[PDB]
Formats: sequence, C-alpha cells, structure tokens
Amino acid sequence: TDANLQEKKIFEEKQVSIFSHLDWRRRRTTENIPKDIHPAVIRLGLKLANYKIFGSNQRCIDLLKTFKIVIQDYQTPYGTTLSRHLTTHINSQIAYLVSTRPLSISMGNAIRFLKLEISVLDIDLTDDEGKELLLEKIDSYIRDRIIIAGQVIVQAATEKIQDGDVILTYLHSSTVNDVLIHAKNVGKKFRVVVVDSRPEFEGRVCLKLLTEHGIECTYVMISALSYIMQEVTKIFLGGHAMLSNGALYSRAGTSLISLLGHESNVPVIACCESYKFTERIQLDSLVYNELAPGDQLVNMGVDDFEEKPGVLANWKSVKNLKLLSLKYDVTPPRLITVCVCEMGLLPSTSVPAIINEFKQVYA
Amino acid sequence: GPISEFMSTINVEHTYPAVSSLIADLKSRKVQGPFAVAVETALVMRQVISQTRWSTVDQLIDTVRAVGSTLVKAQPTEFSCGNIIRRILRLIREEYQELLKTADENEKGGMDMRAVIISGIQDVIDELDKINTDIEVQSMDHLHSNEIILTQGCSKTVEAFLRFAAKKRKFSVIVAEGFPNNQKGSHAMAKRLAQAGIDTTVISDATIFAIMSRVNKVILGTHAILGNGGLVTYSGAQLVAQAARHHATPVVVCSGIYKLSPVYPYDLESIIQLSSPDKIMSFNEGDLISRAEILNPYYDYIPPDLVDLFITNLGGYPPSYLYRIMNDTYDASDTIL
Amino acid sequence: GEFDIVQVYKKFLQDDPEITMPVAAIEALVQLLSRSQAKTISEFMDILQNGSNTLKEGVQNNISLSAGCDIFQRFVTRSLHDVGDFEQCKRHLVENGKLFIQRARACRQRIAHLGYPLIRDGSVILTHGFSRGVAAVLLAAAKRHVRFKVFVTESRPSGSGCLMTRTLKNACIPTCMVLDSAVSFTMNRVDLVLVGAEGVVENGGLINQIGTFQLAVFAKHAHKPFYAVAESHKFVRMFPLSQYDIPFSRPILEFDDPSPETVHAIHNELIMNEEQIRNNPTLDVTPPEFVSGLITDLGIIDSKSGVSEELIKLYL
Repeated sequence: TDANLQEKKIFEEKQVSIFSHLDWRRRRTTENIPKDIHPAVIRLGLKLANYKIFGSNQRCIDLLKTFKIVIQDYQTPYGTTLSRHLTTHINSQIAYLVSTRPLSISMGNAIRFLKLEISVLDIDLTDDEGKELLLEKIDSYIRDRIIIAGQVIVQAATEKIQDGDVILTYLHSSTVNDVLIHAKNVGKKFRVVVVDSRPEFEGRVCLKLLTEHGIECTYVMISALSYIMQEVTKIFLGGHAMLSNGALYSRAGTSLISLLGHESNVPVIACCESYKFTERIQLDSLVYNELAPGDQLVNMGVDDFEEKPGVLANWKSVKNLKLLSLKYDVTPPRLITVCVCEMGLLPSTSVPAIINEFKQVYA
Repeated sequence: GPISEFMSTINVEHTYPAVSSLIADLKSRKVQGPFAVAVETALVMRQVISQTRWSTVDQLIDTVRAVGSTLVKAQPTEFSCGNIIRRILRLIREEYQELLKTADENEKGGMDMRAVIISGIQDVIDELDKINTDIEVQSMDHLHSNEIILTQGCSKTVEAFLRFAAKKRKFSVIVAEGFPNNQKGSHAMAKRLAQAGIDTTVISDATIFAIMSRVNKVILGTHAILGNGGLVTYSGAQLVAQAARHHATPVVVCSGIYKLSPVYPYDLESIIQLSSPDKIMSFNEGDLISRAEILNPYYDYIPPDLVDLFITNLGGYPPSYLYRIMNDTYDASDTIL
Repeated sequence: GEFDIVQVYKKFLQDDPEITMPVAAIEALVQLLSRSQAKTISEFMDILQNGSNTLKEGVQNNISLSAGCDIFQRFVTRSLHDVGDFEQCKRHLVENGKLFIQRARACRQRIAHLGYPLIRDGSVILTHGFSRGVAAVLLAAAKRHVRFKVFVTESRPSGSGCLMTRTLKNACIPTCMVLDSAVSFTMNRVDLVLVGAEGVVENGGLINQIGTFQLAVFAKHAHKPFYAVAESHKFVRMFPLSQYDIPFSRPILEFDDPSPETVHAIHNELIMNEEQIRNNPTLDVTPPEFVSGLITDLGIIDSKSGVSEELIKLYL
C-alpha cells in the first residue's frame, strides 16, 4: 500500500472530531486483492462486511474452522521448517481479513492464542504431524471455550429465572436467545421483552426466533424504554466482551438498558463467555470502538436501504453535517449486577482475575 | 518483635552499621520520599545479607522479620520501606521452597543461598529504575488529542506519563500547584512539559471546581496505597477527587507498585503527618502564631471508591483487583511486622 | 450405634454454649467419622451426606450450619487420595478433619486481634442486635483500655439487642439501647458502624438478622463507614440477584381478605401478635456496595471480588 503515508494519515486523523481517530477505512470488494490469500478466507471476508445479523460468537467458530483449512492446504517451503514461516502466512491473512471489518475481541483473543501454540510446538514433528494436533488444539478450543461454556451458562442462566418473570433482551444475542429457548423447554413460566433500535433492526430476528417457539413476547423500540421497563422484572444481556474493570462492552443501546433498569431497580444480568474477557481497559465509549456507515441512517422507514429517499441522502456532500453510528458502547459496572461465565455467576469486577487464571495454565 | 530483643544496639551498630545509619537518616528525614526510601532500604538489606552469619532459614526469617519491625518503627508512614521487606521475605520462603524441592529428588547443607538472594535483591533494584518507562507506555491508550487533563503536585511518574504522549499527540493539561508543600516542584513540572508542546495551565490549588466542568480526565500520582485500595497522596488531593466525583469525571492513578502496601488504614489520624506551619504562615505574625492554631498536613487521603483505574508498572487494573497483586507480591504473615 | 448425632451436637451446647452452632456439628461429624467402621470411600461420603442433611433438616435449614457442613465436606474430599493402606483414608480424614475444627473455633479469636484497632479512643460504634464476633472484638478492645461507647439496635423480632446490651454493660462499657425505628436519628453521633454476619454470599452480599441493610444505607447516606465481622465458615454459594431473592421457608408478607362484616406517647402494649410477627421476615441482605470493610479470620476483605476468589479457594 501507500505504507507510512496511509499509516501517517491515521495519526494525523487526530483533531476536533471526537471520532477523528475511529478508523473508517474498509474494503467491501475483492478488487485489487493480493494473491497470498486463501479462498475460504475471502468468502469469510465478504461474509463479515456484508452479513449484518451475525457474529456475536459465530465469527470465532467460522474463523477457526476456516483457519484449519488454511493450514491444511498450507505446506511449508523446503528451506525453512513449519513454525518458522506459518505465522507470516497467517499474518498476511488477518491483514486482509481486517479491511473487511475490524476484529472482534472474541476473534482477536483466539488469534493471540493460535500464534502462541504455533511458537511452542516441537520441531521434531513434521508437517502432517504438526498440522494434526493444531486442529485438535483448535477443535478443543472451540468445544472447551465456546460451545460447552455456552451450555454451562445456559444452564446457570436459566437457573435464576423464576416462574412469573418478565425478562428483557436487546438485539438478538445468540447466547441469550439460547437461554430463553432453553427456558421454555424446561417449562419455566415467563414472558420476554424485546427492545429493537435503529438502524438494522437486529431485534426483529430475535422476535422471529422466540415466536417460532411460542413465547409471549413484546416488541418496542428503544426510545420507549421509560414505558416498558415498569413491566420488566429481570434483564439479560449478551455482551461482545467484558472489561478488566468489570464494564460490559456491547452494542449501542446496551448502556441505556442497564441504566433505566438500575433506576427502576431491575437487575442487569450479563451473559458472556470467558475467552471474550480482555485485559484491555477503557473508560469512555469512544476510545476504542467500531463504526457502521452513516448511509444506513438515510433509510427513513422500517426496512433495509430500499425506497428510502432520505432528506439526508446527500450528507456526504453537505458541509458541517455528517452522520455516524457506533455499534459498541461501554457500560460501567455499577449497573451490571452480575456476569455469568462458565466459571459461574461472578461479579463483573471479578473479570481480570479469571484472565490471570489462564496465564497460569499457559506457563 | 524488634531487633533490640535479638541484638544489642552496639552489635546492631557494629555488624549492621548502615542499618542504624539509615534509621538515623529515616526518623530525621535525611532520606525522604517513597522511591528514595525503597532503594536505600534494599541496599541496606543487601549488605546485611552480604555480611551476616547464620545457619537455618527459619532463623534467617526471624532476623529480617525483626529489623523491619524496627526499621518500620523509624518512620512507618513511608510504607515504601516495609513493602520492600515483605517482598524479600516471600522472595526467601518461595526461593527456599523451590530449592527445598530439587533437593527432594531422591534423598528421602541448607544455606549459603547468599548470592542468589543478592541476585534476587538486585533484580528488585533494577526493576525500580524502570517503573516510569514501564508506566509511561500505557499513556497512548488513554490520552488523546484535544483531551483536557487535570493533575496536582509534581508527581514524577505522572510527568513522564504525559510527556510520552505529548511526543506524538498534542493536547492540554491543567496543573494545580499542590500548595503548600508541592509548590516548587509543580511549577517546574508545568514549565517542563510546557516545553514538551502540551497546553499547560497553572492554577491556584482552589480553582479546582471551576474547571472540572470541562475536564475530560483527571490523573494523579500518589505517595502510597493501602490494603483497602485507599490512597495516601500528597497534600490537597481529596479536593480534586471530590471535585471529579461531583462531575462524573473519571479518576486515574499512575503509580508504581512498590508504593502498594497491605497496611490497613485503621486510624488515619495516625497516618497523615503534619509538617511545619512555616510553610503556610511566616514566623513574623507573632500576634497570630501565638493567638491561633496553625497546621500543615503533608499527606492527603482519598478512599478507593473514588478511583476509577490504576496505572502500574504491570498494567492497568481496577481497585478490586489490587489484592490479587499483593498475594502475588507479598505474604500474608508479613502484613504486621 | 452412632445415632441421633444431634444430641452430640446438642450436648455440646450444654458442654459449651459459648461456641456457636456450626462448630458443634463439625465436632459431631468428626465424632461420627471417628466411630465409623467403614470399608469403602463411597460409604464415608454417603454417610456424611445422609448425615449432614439429617443434621441440616433438623435445624431450620440454617445458613451458618448449612455453610460449614457443605464446606466441611468439600474441604476433606479436596486433598483426598487412596494408596495401599485403606486406613490412611480414615487417618487422613479425621486428622485433617480435626485440623479444620481446630482452625475453625479459633477463628472467632483471630478476628478480634484484627478488629480491635478499628475502634479509636472516644469513638462511637453502632451494632444491630446481638452478634457473636461483634462482642469479642469490643471486649478484647475494652480489655486494652480504650474509651468509647456504643448504641444497640433492639433487633426486632429477635430482640437480641437487650442480650447484646447487657453482655456489653456486663463488661463495663457504656450502652444505650435504640429501638429499630430510630437508628437514622443517631447516625450523626456515630463514628463507626459494626455488625456481625449470619451468612455471606458470592457477590460480597451479607446475610444477617433483619434490619442489617436498614443500617448500611444510613452509614452510606450519612457518609459513615460500615464494617461487618464474618467467620470464613459462613461463606455460601448462594448468589441472590436483587436485595430480596433469597430462599425463605414460610410465606412472607401476605395480606388479608376483608369481607363486608364488622369485627368490632408510650403506648407500650399494642404490639403485633406472634402470628402477624411471623409474617415478617427475619433476615435482610446488605449489598456489597455498602460494606466498606469485611473482616474475617482470613483477614479484612474490602474488594468484594476477593470475597469470591477466597470463596472459590474454599469450595476446593
């Protein structure tokens, strides 16, 4: 690329706008693509930028079982051995795989794990030797950290549900959906509240899923929160990641949900999985975030961009007027009453210890 | 159990001369500050181990567990001393235990681990001449351009913290001269980073509330941290804390970890020392100094429930995680000396 | 053989009343384990399970009881191993089982050595009714000659305040009983608030006699500190969401049905009858945000996350 130039503009993008630093640059096409790139990565790469309702957790899976194929189809050159070169190959994958959409925390941590096990294997094992354990090491990483922990959480989460509750979710969290779905099958008596928001109404698909199991549900937009919260008794939240201070990191309205719940004295239950935890720490919801294109706001009506001649459609060419839409915010711990990880129901502030319970397992 | 119940003053002054010398310089403030207390403390203990005769390790434990209790009796408030001690004690028992196991390979004498302890002590020394470098890095993950920072009282750790970010990013800072004690140093700091290309604004120690309205973050460098995460900071720092809490402005602390100590703040009146009133009223108002009560506190205390994030030579951590550093840095028995 | 082990538990109360209840059960379990001619590992754990539950079901399903017993097991089975000599099992059990109760009943003293400096000269303390640990620390403080004086919550419906009052007055320290309705008016006069613990949950919460949370909110709002004395063997796996969701035996706080008929300043004798008093709860819960400090035999814990880390370290 332009190299330091395009890497100096970024550090010039530091001025008045409190979003001057948020990386807007994307690649939604395979135009001018490099050749160091495996096909299945590209499909995944196009999946990220174009899928909308996807990837609270499914990315890490879809990334890993894709990674297997990469290493499977990989073969080391005759000169150097395997571990001396594999990372550089994978490093060239993620670089592309970033310009499609910035990494999640669930993905980033897994990558940080994979690069480790690469550097620790013994050289005696040959290619067909070295590959075979990685898949198991990966297939285990999937079953141990993701799926099982899910089933553990779903059990533990459904545990503290009581017959007669009225519980509230917000924008289709595949984890929390599995909870309510599991809750119905055990015969728990309750009903659910679904809060949707603009732009891409990620919540209606949760309405579909829940209704296809016969669940008394209620669909109201976020701006009506002050109303419906009186009905609610419990609040469940599936997060993108939890922070070292104990803050919950999820999509835009995740804060207001926790806020009014507190000021209405209902609990905020954060269902998140352990590997999503991060030693990262941030105070305001603007230091580290990820942007969605503001064009999607032009859609005035209740559908994805289609027959929506918004009066803003020319904002890209109207000075002093620029739209935006974060898709992640930072909710402080004072509102979160509890996080439920496969290590059990823990106080959100108890996160960073759990991370330290891994560096012991890993040397 | 002080050393006087184990060795006599002359013997202490003979075999361990730098100890009594340091004890003199301690209660007399010839040495001062947390850092300078720490470095001199270990250097003393280095010579101690370098010039001592013993056999068992249990007796060696009882020795260091005694001088410290005496050394901490000198000027306890500078907790930096005792923190170095308890670190060594664990550094012994776990080094002993790790060496009590290699010898248990198949045997089923026991000393002269001297130079290792010295090599372990030197590892502590070289670690200190580094905290700033280890801390000034995490800045770029918080301070951003056009941000507005407030900070009081010439904390060296905080200085290099900002000056690092100011090398690449440009932003503003408000400095409140920690009057009366941190007056001189604070102005120097302001003058210093002013040359580092960062909008510097020196204020009175009292205009804190006025500007907290438009302050993004606040940054503080303490003198010590106690077992409950409470902060023993230099004079006049509860204002900015309470000023921040009233404005929802977050509070961050950039401190090395050696200042952390598990002493529990039972009574603060036994913690906050008091310096000379000369620092706030001249000797001349003879009528006043005879007719009133003048006081000048050296330190200030803020409770932990007001801090939002700590910055350490290890990383950023919330206060609720602080304990898990102590158990990973100290041993529970060495809380009380 | 070993039967009605509750009487062993019970005779301990006559053998010693100054020890609490859970220590007696432990003292009985080891006694049960002592005279247990067993042959398999499963037999041992099958006994104490079908033993402790019989012990559990016999006493109100009390927390501190159910705390220790469940903790006792998940301690003994921790560093358990079988190698050659089967007698090593019963050997390792009772030997370590004795070590537990040994460390156990000594906890209530270890706390005093930590809590006594928390009282300053001329300080003013506040305590919600009787509380074992609260007594010892104050006494072990008063022994060291320190001037102070405390109020005492009468602690309805337990009425344990008068008992706490005398036991303090009996140890020559000034007292002044306070009805549970007027604690707030006294807060400005206090310098420290100290209550006992009847149970501790995961999130740092507090299970103590009703009205315990009634105080901590005041201490919060009146900007006064709040300390609670808890023994390690009172931790529990329970995790209540709000300040209400706790298992409770009888139905609580129900109403009546007034069909259209007609049945009909120190007023000291128009009080709620025993029946309607029963409808009231006996326990409240203090969320961790109000506990400035939690003192245990393991030390003082203010993180309320280390509460859990030390907790996990208990449940093997």
